[PDB]
Order: sequence, then C-alpha cells, then structure tokens
Amino acid sequence: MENFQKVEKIGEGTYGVVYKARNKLTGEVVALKKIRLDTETEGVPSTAIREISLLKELNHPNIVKLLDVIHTENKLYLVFEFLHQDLKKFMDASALTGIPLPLIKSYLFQLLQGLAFCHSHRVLHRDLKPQNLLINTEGAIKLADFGLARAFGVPVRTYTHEVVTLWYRAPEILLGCKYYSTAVDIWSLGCIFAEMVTRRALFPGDSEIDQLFRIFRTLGTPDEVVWPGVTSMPDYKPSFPKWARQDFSKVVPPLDEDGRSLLSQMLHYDPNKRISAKAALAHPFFQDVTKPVPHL
Amino acid sequence: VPDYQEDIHTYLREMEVKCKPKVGYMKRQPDITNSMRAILVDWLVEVGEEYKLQNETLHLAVNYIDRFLSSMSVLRGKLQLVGTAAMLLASKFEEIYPPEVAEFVYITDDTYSKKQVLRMEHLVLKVLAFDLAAPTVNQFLTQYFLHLQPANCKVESLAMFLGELSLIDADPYLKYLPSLIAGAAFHLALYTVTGQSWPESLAQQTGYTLESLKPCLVDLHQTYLKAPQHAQQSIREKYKHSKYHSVSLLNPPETL
Ligand SMILES: Nc1ncnc2c1ncn2[C@@H]1O[C@H](COP(=O)(O)OP(=O)(O)O)[C@@H](O)[C@H]1O
Ligand SMILES: [Mg+2]
Repeated sequence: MENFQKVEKIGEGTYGVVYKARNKLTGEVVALKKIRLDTETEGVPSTAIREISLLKELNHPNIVKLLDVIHTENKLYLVFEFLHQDLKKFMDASALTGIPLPLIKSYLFQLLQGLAFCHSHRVLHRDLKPQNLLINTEGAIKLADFGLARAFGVPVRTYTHEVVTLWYRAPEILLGCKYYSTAVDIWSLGCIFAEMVTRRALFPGDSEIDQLFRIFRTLGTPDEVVWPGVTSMPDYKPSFPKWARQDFSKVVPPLDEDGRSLLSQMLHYDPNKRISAKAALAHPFFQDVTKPVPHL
Repeated sequence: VPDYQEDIHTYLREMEVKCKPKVGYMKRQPDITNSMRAILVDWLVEVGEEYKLQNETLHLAVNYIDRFLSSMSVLRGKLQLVGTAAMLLASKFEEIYPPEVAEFVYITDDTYSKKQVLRMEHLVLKVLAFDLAAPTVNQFLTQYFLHLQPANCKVESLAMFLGELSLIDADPYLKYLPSLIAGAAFHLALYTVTGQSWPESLAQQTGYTLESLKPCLVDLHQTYLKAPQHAQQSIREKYKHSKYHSVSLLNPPETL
C-alpha cells in the first residue's frame, strides 16, 4: 500500500518478489515479501498460510520477525524486520579471507538456539540453507524463510517428500524414508557449519544419486551396523558402491577436536542417533563462545 | 523420547487455552443452533472420507469453525460456506495434497460459487488472524498413545473414534479442553479394550488424575452408549471399516 517506498528488489521467487522498503511515515526500514494471489485461482497459497501462521508463534532473537501482514484481494504482503544480508552473500564476500573461528562458532550457536526453539514449538523448518539465514551488523544471525516449514505431531506422520534444497538434504530423505523429523534440520546445519569452516559447499550434488554418493564418499557408505534399517529403505540399492569413511582432518582441516566431534554428531547417519539442537548447545565446542561483530 | 517432546506437550497445553472458542457462543447466535452445527460437522466427516483427508484436518476445521462462530453471526444458509472454507483452509495447512477449490465447490453441489468460497477463505483468515495451528484432541491422543508399550492399535482406533464423536456435540464438549477430552477418550478406549485404566505415567505428565477426567468421562461414556441412536451417523460408518479395526462395532462397557 501507499505508506511504503520500494528501495530495491533484494530477492525473487516464483511466489513473488522481496523488496527492501521504507515506511514513509515512521522511517522504519523493512523487507517486503509480495505474494501473488491473482495468478492463484486456488486462493491463498498453502505455503503462505503456513509461513504466516507459524512465524506468528515463533518469537525469538534468532528467528526473523514478522512485523505485519497486509491481505488484499489481489495480493498478500508479508512485512519483516530488515537485516543487512543473507549468509550466502556474506560467505561469498568472505571467500578469500575466511570467516574468523570465533564468528563461525557464534553463528552456529545462534542458529542452534533458533532451531531448538522451532523444535520445542513443534515446527520443522525444512529449508535451512545459507540464503535463508540472515545476519545484521551487530553479529546476530536469524532463521528466515519459513515458506517450507510445517507443524509436526508427536510422533510424526509421513510428510511431503520433496523438501530441502538438494545440497542440504538429509540422507533419510534421499533414501525415501516415509517418516522424517527434526533431524533433517540438524543435518542441514551440519552442512552449513562445514561450509563456513571450509568456504565450500560440503556436498554439492547435481542430482539425487550424485548427492547420495557425495555423502557416502565422505562419511562412508552406511550399513546395517551404523544405520539399522538402512538397507530396507525404499530407494536404497544393495549395488551402491561401498566407500570408507574419510578422516575429518581431511574433510574440515581448520576444525579443532571439539568442532570435529560436534560436526560428526550433526552428520550422524541414523536420524535417531543424530544430535538434537538442545544437546548441540551443550557441546564443549561452545564453552568459550562469544558474540563478535562481522566485517561487512 | 526426543528431548523436545516434553516442551511440545507443555507448549500445546498453553496454546489450547489461547485457541479455545467461547463456550456459550451458540446462545448468542440468532439463526443457527447446536443441531445445525452437528449436521455440518457430520457432513465434514464424510467430505474427509471422500477426499481421504487426515483426521487432524477434520479436527482443525472444527476448531476454525467454532472460533469463527464465536465472533461472527451467520445465517443458516451461509453456515455450510463457513464450514467449506474452514475445511479448505485446514487442508492447505495440514495436507500434503489439499483438494483444489473447484472440488470443494463440487462437494457442496454448487450450493456456492468459487468466488464465494475464496472470499469466505479470506474472511476466515482475517477473523482468525491467520492463527491456524491449533492444538486438537487428535494431537494430544497421539502423544498419549506413546505410553502404551507395546502399542495397542485397537485401543488407538477406539480412542480416535471417541474423540471424533466429541466433535459433533458442542453441548457438552465445548466445555472441555482438547487435552482433557483426549484423556477421557484414551482411558475409556483402554478400559473398553484391555479393561485397564489411565496410566500413572500419563497422570504425572498431564496433571490429570483419573478423578479429574470423571466429569468428561461420564459424558463421553453416555455419548458412546447412545451412538447408534444419534441422528448423525457418519463417524460410526467410518469406524466400522477394518483399517479402524471396526471399533465402532465394539459394545461399550455398561459401567465404569
Ligand atoms: N528480512 C530480510 N532482510 C534482508 N533480506 C531478506 C529478508 N528476507 C528475505 N530477504 C532476501 O530475499 C530473499 C528471498 O526471500 P525469502 O524469505 O527467502 O523467500 P523466497 O526464497 O520464497 O523468495 C532471501 O534470500 C534474502 O536474501
Ligand atoms: Mg529463500
């Protein structure tokens, strides 16, 4: 509506556009997410219905704030607090330098606090990737883009098979488990943790089978001992090559022993044994954690 | 037992109090009654079966309907439009594959148009302020089921049936929170099938003693006894099926 001046287009989706915008009356800078109802003869997209209803219940320093919803006939606007940029842009800007170890630890600690809050509130994020994570100038990072999020039951049922961006997608999803849960979010953060440390995507698959093999080649091909039930999974094949697990000194060279220990628990194959966000926060890796300021 | 599980239960116990409809709202409705509401909910049970929707979707639609009718006066000729947009909205929230709007229009036999259903969806969203994630009797049941080792599937189908019957009659059941209805339905289902009683582990987790379930339990027991007589039959027909272990065909206990 008329009280926002559009500054620039900071994002795009098939759903609509995201603009940096300024409230003309108060001066407040916001991110403005436009969603097209008009090309919807189905009404309000379920993606928007979930994003809004779930964001309204999630109030936390490490989760982006939904300020307002403007629902007209032809359009739907979500108004969010504006943050300096997404973690992907930051990572690209840091590709040459590297992100200081104390900052990587701060960001992982914060992401884990936002995620533990989501899970305690029975929300799965399901799209944790660097471009959906937002940083400000004071050293904070927040979960964003809840468009794929879902409220889950205890215990879970079968939910949507197609979830999580390929590079960040957990093995139990690739192997077609009918049931998945909070562990898929922990897996994505594990991948993001490694990506911060090494300045490179950990498992940059160009297809589902390629994604799977990249994981196997690094963590070893899972068998019934490390992952009971795995050979019984719908997309598992006994003809998969058997690779041996690499040493983490090879995988994340810069990481100390505590860092390697945490990462490996976040990348555990068996979703049931994979570390929870709550437990991750209590890991020795975080005992010295500080909140340094990023360089932008 | 994941370590966020106790947190989720506590959270849902707080949300069910915030998402509760006004208990006496039907008195304030000039043109519609508890009986028209029962006909609507029963019809929504059949719509759920026709589209193979989850039970959760049905429980959410009823929550949305009761909250909407708590702040909005509705004539009897528009009650089904409210119920249809409620079901469409619960479908988009809950279902992997929500039926398209044209199908919802078809299931009312063109009683309403597409434009009307979409406009009613907008109004319902506005009135509920998009707070769609309500705790339901269903969510509390599934948590209570985890206290059966090993799982008893017949007890589970029976508890679900009793919980779904409660959706039909606003008087008495709007008087009880979903968690307490789920407690009585679980104990009643368990007593019927195994002759056993509400487990001490659930009494500690929920805070409900068997004693505190009693008022709701007396009501639920009566509803169970009189189910074959009730004017709305769609839930009994649904739970005759073998996937539900034909639990609606089980004889209720005579006394508790
Ligand atoms: N609050 C915000 N502050 C700054 N940039 C944002 C904000 N929200 C979104 N963006 C930018 O726009 C993007 C796309 O919006 P997002 O919420 O992820 O939805 P979608 O990916 O469905 O378009 C992000 O990648 C981010 O770079
Ligand atoms: Mg995004």
